[PDB]
Amino acid sequence: SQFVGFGVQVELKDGKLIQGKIAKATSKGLTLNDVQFGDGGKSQAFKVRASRLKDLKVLTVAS
Amino acid sequence: LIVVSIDPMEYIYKPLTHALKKYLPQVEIVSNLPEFDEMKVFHYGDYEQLDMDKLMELPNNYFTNSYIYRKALIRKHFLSHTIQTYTAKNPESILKKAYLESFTIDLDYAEFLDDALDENWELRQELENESQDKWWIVKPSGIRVFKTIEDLQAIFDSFDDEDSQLRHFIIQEYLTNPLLLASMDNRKFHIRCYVVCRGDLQVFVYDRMLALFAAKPFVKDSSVLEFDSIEEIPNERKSNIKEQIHSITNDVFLAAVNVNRLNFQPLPNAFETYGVDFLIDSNYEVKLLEINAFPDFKQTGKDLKNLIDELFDDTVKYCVTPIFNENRNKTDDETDPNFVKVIDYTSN
Amino acid sequence: SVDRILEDLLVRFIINCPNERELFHFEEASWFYTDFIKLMNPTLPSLKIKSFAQLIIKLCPLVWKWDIRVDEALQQFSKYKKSIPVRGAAIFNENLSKILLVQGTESDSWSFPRGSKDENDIDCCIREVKEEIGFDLTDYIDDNQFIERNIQGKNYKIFLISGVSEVFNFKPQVRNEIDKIEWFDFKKISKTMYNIKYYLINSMMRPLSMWLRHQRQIKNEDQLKSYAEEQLKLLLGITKEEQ
Amino acid sequence: QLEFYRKALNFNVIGRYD
Ligand SMILES: [Mg+2]
Repeated sequence: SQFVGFGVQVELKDGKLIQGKIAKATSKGLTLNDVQFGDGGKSQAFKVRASRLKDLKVLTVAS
Repeated sequence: LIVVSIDPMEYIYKPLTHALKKYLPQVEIVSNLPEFDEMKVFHYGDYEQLDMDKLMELPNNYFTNSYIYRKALIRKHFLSHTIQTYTAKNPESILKKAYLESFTIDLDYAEFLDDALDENWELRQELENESQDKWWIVKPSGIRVFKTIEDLQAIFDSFDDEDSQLRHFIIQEYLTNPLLLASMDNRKFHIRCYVVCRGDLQVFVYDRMLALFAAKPFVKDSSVLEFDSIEEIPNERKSNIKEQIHSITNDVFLAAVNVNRLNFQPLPNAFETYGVDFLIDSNYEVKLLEINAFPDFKQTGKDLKNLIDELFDDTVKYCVTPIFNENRNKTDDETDPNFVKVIDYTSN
Repeated sequence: SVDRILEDLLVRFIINCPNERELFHFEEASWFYTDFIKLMNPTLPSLKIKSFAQLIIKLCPLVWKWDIRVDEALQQFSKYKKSIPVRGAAIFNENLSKILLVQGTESDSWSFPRGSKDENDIDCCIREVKEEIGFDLTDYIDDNQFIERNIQGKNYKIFLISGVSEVFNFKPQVRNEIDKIEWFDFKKISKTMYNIKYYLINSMMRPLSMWLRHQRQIKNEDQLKSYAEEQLKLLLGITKEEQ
Repeated sequence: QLEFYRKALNFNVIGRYD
């Protein structure tokens, strides 16, 4: 469960792609710190649910 | 110019540079030659760190201590085939008797040995026909003896249970007729000999040679001895032993020129030196094993080093000096009793 | 600091120069900090031959003697050394334990497989490995990793490959050019180094070793990225392939 | 000049490394 710090990339079915480092991993949701979107938007806090998730890749490990 | 690319720590520096100053003091010893990168340059270095194009292309400019293509003698595989063909032409020669036939084998760990034995048919039969045949040896290029192919089958069965992660093997005819000296604890010995090769093409057997003994009498102490210093061997048998050495080296050097020009090939702008190994048999017959280029001169101890000095003298006197002197040099030279000109030629 | 290194580099190389070529000293320093500072200070920039050579001209302009151009002098140095260029590959196994070496038909020294009128460095390496080993290295070649040293004129540029199969039945395409091919336990080579004859590998025992470590951390962690890729999918709910 | 200043700069590298 201690998957914190692992910078992950999330590809989505809506047409969007979101990178950003993981803050919380739960069976219902994935929460991201410093989330960068392939639409030109950067936010410091993102909450995405299990259901609204399509593709995932684990970009980098923690420092 | 004198390009001594070889390491100063290395053995043949004091015997080679002290002869490269005794004969050529008006010439300058230089370490690395890639500064200039047209006149006369001699270069003594190591095969891998030598410039080949600069030698086969500017012949009268560059001069070295090695020939480029010369695998016919140095490589065991090419050596066995070279004497075989020379003998299949001139059967009258000694070479066949002196030669201890040695095969090689590509053995991938997964791959069987019958298939890597069927890979070398030339060996297959030498092991298949056994009637009175010489007991064979297997170098791991451990050291073992056999006669059957099925004898060798079982040796290869050992290797896995003993570690194996080895591909290249050598098979040679091991003869149990050696010379056991009561003065030497009957320790098994072989002889190392230095041959010199000036241009296209002169051959010189250096007649000071070393007897090298394995510490175990059967498979008093004095590791390396000049063979010309053995008090046990008679002088009239010792000199015949030397004669056989001179005849083998005669028949085996031209046996390369005349077989295929592309395999062994000498340059008029270079000179070469090899370690011709033999073995004295019980009935006082010498049997050669291998000719090696850039041999380890260090083997001849720190005592018996003058053996390597007198050699480096005669290699500079008969090889490096005519590069810079006159054309009168040839008829002016005097024959040393320990540097015999076994072969003479007219290039190409 | 970053400039404390650049300083020390000139103190070791640029200052060993007196008393009596400076283009080699410049290449050597660039190699030192390219095949050592890279693996140790991973953040730092991998500045080129010309660039790093210019970088010194701005900080120590007292060391430069003539009025001849920077770029013009590196052209001149490469112009001098333009005899025969050599390229090769250092092929390591899957476990990063052994390197695959070749021994020539004329020499008993063990070097990396090495050796075109128009083709580039990568095509030369692919073609020479395919001719001396049989394995067509096309699939494994990474263009951004290599070591370089010029031996008495000839330039040697060796590429670095890992994950190659130990089981593979290697055989030469050119039969009488490569006498033997064998895998060498890396740890052993390092200990044997100073009876067995090794050509180029000896000049790069340190960078090869460092690179092996780098290629191991990157492999061990890449495994924990695949682990977590799975370990997160098998809990992050609705995860499949609909398209 | 360079010879002398070199006796002051290289000192800040030997004394800091080991
Ligand atoms: Mg095979």
